[PDB]
Amino acid sequence: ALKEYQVVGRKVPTEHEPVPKLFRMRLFAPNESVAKSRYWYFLKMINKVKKATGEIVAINEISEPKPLKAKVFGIWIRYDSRSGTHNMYKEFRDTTRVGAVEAMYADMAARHRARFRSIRILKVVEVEKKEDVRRNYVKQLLNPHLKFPLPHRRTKKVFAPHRPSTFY
Amino acid sequence: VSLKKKSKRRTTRLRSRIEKKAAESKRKQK
Amino acid sequence: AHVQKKNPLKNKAVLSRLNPYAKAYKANVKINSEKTPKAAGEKFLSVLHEN
Amino acid sequence: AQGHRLYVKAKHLSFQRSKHVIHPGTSIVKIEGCDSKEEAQFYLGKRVCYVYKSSKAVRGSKIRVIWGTIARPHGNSGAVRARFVHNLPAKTFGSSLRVMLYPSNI
Amino acid sequence: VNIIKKRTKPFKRHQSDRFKRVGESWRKPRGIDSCVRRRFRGTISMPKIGYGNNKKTRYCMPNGLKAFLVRNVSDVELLLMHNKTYAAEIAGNVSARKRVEIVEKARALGVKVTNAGA
Amino acid sequence: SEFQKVVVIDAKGHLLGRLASVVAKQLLGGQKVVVVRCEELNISGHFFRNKLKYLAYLRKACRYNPSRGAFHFRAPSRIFQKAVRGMLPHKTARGQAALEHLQAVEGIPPPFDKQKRVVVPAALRVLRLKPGRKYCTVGRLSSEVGWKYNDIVAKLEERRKVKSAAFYQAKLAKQKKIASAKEASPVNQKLSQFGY
Amino acid sequence: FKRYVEVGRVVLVTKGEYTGKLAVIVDIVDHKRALIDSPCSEFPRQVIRYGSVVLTHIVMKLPRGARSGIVAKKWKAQDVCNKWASSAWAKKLEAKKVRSQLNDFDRFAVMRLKKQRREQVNVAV
Amino acid sequence: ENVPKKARKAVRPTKLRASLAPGTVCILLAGRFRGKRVVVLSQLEDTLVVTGPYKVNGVPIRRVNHRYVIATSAPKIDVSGVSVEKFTKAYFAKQKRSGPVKKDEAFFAENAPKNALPAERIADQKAVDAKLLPAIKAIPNMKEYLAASFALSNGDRPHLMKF
RNA sequence: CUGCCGAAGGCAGAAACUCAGAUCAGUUUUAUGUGUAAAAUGAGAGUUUCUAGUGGGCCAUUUUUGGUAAGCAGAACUGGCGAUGCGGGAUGAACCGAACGUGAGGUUAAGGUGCCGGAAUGUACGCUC
RNA sequence: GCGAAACCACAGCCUGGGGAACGGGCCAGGCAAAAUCAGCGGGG
RNA sequence: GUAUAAAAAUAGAGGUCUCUCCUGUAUCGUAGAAGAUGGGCGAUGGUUGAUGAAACGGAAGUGUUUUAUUGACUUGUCCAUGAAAUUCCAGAAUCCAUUGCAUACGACUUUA
Repeated sequence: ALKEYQVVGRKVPTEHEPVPKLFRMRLFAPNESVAKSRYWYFLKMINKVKKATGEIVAINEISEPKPLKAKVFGIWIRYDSRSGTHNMYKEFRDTTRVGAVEAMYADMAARHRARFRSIRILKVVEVEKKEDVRRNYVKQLLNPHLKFPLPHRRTKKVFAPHRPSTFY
Repeated sequence: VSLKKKSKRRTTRLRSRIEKKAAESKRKQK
Repeated sequence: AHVQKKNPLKNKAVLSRLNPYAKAYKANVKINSEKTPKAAGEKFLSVLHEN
Repeated sequence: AQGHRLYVKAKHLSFQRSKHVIHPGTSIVKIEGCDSKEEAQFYLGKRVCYVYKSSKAVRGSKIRVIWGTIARPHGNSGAVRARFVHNLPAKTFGSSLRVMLYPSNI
Repeated sequence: VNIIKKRTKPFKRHQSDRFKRVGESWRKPRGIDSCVRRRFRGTISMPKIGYGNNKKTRYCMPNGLKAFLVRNVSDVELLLMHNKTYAAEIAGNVSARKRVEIVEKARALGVKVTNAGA
Repeated sequence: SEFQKVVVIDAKGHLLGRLASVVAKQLLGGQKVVVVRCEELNISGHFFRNKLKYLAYLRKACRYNPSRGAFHFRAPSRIFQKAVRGMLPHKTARGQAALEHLQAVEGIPPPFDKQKRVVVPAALRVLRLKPGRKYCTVGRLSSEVGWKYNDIVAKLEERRKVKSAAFYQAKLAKQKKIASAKEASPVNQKLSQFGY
Repeated sequence: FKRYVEVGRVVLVTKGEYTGKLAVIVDIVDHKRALIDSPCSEFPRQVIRYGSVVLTHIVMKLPRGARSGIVAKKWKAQDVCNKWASSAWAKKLEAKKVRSQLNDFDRFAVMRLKKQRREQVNVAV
Repeated sequence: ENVPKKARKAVRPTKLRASLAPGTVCILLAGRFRGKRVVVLSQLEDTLVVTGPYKVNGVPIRRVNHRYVIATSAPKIDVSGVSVEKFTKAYFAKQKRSGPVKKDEAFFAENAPKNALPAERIADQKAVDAKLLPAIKAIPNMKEYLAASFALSNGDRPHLMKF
């Protein structure tokens, strides 16, 4: 699965730069090693800081402060496509930022044939205001009187003696 | 049943020839 | 000599031979007892729960 | 009429095999009622027997038995691996084996 | 200690089951592309040094005594100090008179005979 | 889920491929299988596409002696048998013996109409097909590919359902009598703490 | 018999380590997952998908997003416990559970008892 | 005449299953008395010195290997009121065959319980039964449970049922 | 008949003797600009001598120029093949793993778990008629 | 009634594939029931 | 234990306005020296065997019900006897003949 990490890093201090600036990024990766490499290439492509002359100063996994409250997360991401450039913004209702990112990765691999390396996440933000929600299906979930029967009921022990119920 | 006019399965010369000439196409566009 | 290789990790006697310290090792020691001091700088909490 | 059968039923499915290679030294057995590897844990080490009949009378009986023992589970669906004193014939595929309740561990 | 044979089927020359001009005795294939020499699947095995049996039991019969060929009473007497490890086997050309003379000599020696009842 | 000598499967509402695969695995396991009522097997895909599939199957024939050419079987039971045998190693003695353990029939003949008929959930269309999907019936594809015994089976099935309904009503009445006497008996409440 | 996914519908968990337990839906997270609670202490608050649970016919009034404390409070007030048991469905389930917990001596007790049940087979003529 | 090396394999007492305490009702999974239910008098070095009440199911004083025994959850039967120290391996020793030159219908007529079986062995068995029957008579259904026999049926899964 | 060593597109082996070495490396660092020079790791390193077989070609790789509807042609390196069986890709001279004494047990690679076929008609989220 | 010879690794069904040379042997399918007689010559 | 027969739908079914399903982990059966020998107490039942007669079942009727007469066993409940040294698992057709509606020879169609 995925875990959210904060990676703080800087280049090695020298005489030219006695106090190098400290760069922190919030990013998602299965483990710390992938997170550090994910961060290093991001730092290379944004600020041209080489991996050799830099160092990861702080690694910290982050847990969801309120995993028991359903939230709506809007995700700004950039995609590499045939043209090599695209921008998308999706909304997912889930109780955890990590799960929202996992759902985003599954949806994009399902729709646009996107892989982990092809997807770079710009921002995952929480949308508390109902009006700020843009997606109609999210608004459908947010309606106060939501109700619906179970979808995809679908139901070793081969050779059942009776016919299936698949109803109530 | 296949239900096709052209077989979906390919011959070994044909499948090998794609990697022969697909690579050359990348060489040409380079 | 040494007709068969015996793993000290499954054979207690062989571990006793090679390591004359396993008699008194005391792996599980009490460091925390109960008086735990919750210590995390408020600046660290802010930068952690930032963005 | 029903005061017996201290054993459970089983089928000899196939040899422990790859796609093109078979290893008759160990066989695959499907126990009736066992549908997972954790359930097969109970039947591990039990004595399985293959009972067949022949024409010639030896020791005044038509019945011959080949003994075996369940060794390890096979797959996720409850099938197990069995090793016999004599490897089962390939003509017994789908035949019925009798897995006894001893040596018991409970 | 017991007796263990690595293999019991003897190595037959390739195609000796197809031709009668080709004997059953093993001959090593010489063709560069022959399947037997290149050792493909489902092919008769080739005699390898790895097929040899344990030295402590090699040449020993199933009962553990190595067979020693004997033609006369002198050869019987040579197995006096080796009766626990060697067994006298009567030569096939020994006449009936020497056979009964030899077999009782071995029976008095306490030396096993592998073809006594003949 | 216990080894029976004969399993009678009422193929109504099942999917041809899924039921064939389950049956083909049981035959290799060594179980006699009777698949009754084969004119009710369901196949995914709309009827016109399935008929085009079958009519393409007729096209396969020898150019010398079509008598030796492919044998196109039109009965729904034979259609199921072809599906099953394609999932078996019938070129060997094991697969050939497995085929002998399968009896696929049209309707439910009298020797098997008085026996319990289990169903396979892994092949049932209701549990395995997304609602709103087009499908077809083998007993219908057969009639428009050459099968000529549809009316007789339907008539003999209406008779069978009438007789079975009468039998069930009689058995239900007897079961009601037994059920009424059940709570009247006392031990059914006296020491029923074991859950029975 | 509808079993709509409402806020406050009590449900029976059927897959996972909490199989056989009774819960109540507190919030509907999305199309395919929901948040449930229960007054019973052994079952913690968690988000569960609809494939691991079967909906019951009992609906209990419950404000959305309520904490476990008042969920127990409203559960005890409307008496959801033993209201689920009053249904014959729960009686069958607990009868199966007791029958599974049963043993060989008590199986012989059931032996004799149901033989005494078949004792009568008395039908009026 | 080579001298074999001294094997370092010493003999230590068996650690029997904790469920096989004396006084427990158990099923025989093998032997002539397969499926019978018996009361475990004591635990020998390897097997169980066990008997079913002979006045109930007719199972004499016999040893049974602990691997051929199904322990039940049936309530314990008191055995502390009878001595068990007279049951030893030498007591159960099957003397010695001393040659297979037998079995001409004379070793089998001179066998069975009429002969061979001493009147002393009958005395201990009756004494054990006399000290065991009052307990099983007091607690209900033990007499009938022990007289019955164990057998499997359709829908019975040994890996699921707990005895 | 068996065993051992074993190529080649000047080699492999044999014998005669150095030094217990800073003596070499299909290698990486350090310094100076793929060259050279002076730390890492591995290895016992070597020199003269003679004597079998071969000096071909196919496939792909990355560096260029000449090119055309269109492929194509000519170079250099790299490997695989050739002397190489085995697992998989339905089967295969060049695809993915893996270098082979006789066996027992365990675990995997590549590829797979509806049936043929050993292995989940597994779990979770979407797309498609 | 008499009585040969050429030829002969072994043989004998077709479809798609087996990089080629597709072949009869290999892969996946259709299929597949003794022993034979007279024709015609497609396939060597 | 060679035990278990409605049908149909699954965005609905069935039973007495009410109730049930939400799988057979269910139901029927299940002791006995492989099923022995007796004694009671309680019910007219169950297992039914043997025959003997009625009806039903034609899709491949592979059987179903109804009985009757009996001979049985009647664990329904409660008692007494024996088990063991199995002392630790194992009338037809054809040939010969005939026919010419047929025919290389077989075969066929007739007579005999």
